[PDB]
Amino acid sequence: QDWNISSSPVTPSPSAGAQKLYSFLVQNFQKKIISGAMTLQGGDESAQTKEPDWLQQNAGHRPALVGLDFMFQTGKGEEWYYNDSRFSKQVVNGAKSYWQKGGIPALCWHWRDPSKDTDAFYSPSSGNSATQFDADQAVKSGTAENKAILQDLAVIADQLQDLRDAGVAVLWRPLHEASGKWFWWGYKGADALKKLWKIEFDYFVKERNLNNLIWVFTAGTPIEGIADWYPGDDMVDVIGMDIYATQGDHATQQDYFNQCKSIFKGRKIVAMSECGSVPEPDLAAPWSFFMPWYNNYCIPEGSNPYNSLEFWKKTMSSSLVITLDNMPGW
Ligand SMILES: *[C@@H]1O[C@H](CO)[C@@H](O)[C@H](O)[C@H]1NC(C)=O
Ligand SMILES: [Mg+2]
Ligand SMILES: [Mg+2]
Ligand code: NA
Ligand code: NA
Repeated sequence: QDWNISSSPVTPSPSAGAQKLYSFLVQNFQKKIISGAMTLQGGDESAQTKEPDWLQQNAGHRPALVGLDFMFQTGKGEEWYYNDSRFSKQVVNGAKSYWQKGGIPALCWHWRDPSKDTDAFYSPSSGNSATQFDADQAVKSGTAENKAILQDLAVIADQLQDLRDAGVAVLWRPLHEASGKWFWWGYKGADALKKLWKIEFDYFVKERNLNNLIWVFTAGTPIEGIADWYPGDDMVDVIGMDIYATQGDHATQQDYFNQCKSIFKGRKIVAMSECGSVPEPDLAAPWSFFMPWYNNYCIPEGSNPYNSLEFWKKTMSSSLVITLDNMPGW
């Protein structure tokens, strides 16, 4: 089957920066693989560029993409973060800083219980301390849950608007890993997930005129039955997989790449939006970008590290891999 990717993103009248970022992704997709790393948000200012800095010093280059998370921007008991000047702009500033260097900010949001009854994003089937927040109620106009999600969406939109007004575009990967049902937003299944996606897409893109976002739908794991979870081609720019292989296994994950091509009819760029061990760079499974998780998933620890020093040196010097030093500047 042929690829059939749009040269423009789904946002009408995308910002100049979003145009440039999307075009960069389309032009490099299938020819090069964009390096990435997640960082840990919270009360540690030094940590904010830990993983990229380690990569610069150890492997000779910063990743082209940096991962940031709004998880503390809202939530029960999170005032220490969102009301402290040291942290309330941590995500915006990290994204601005990386964009200004020519890199790609990739934002997500482990969205804490919008009711504020708990501080949890994990669902009752996750095995972890959970929220009871009901996605099916959140998508119905005029419920308490609907009011709550719209309050939180306004806060995050304010942050994204700060980025928009600074000329920054981002990969935006909301409502991620929905099909695992371990987060409240996927816990009620595909119907609520798609209705949530639409509420957020319309609020951000139409109501708030956030035209600076490249929308990433996380398709698994688990991937089985993901077609029924898909928000549609008009609400998604990139298909991302979150695949955590055995620790130390750099298999390319070819089969998942192929499934994403098939399931979505070749219409969207396919990326490895989270991983542990990074898939070996390989143009037979040419993930648009990869992003290991933070701490030991990136910086090696122990005798069987997720991504060894040797692996990183090789990867960051590969002609297949785009590092921050290969970026054109926005
Ligand atoms: C390609 O994608 C466009 C937009 O989704 C669609 O109109 C068309 O049917 C697709 N297939 C082909 C073969 O162009
Ligand atoms: Mg539709
Ligand atoms: Mg090979
Ligand atoms: Na799976
Ligand atoms: Na090592």
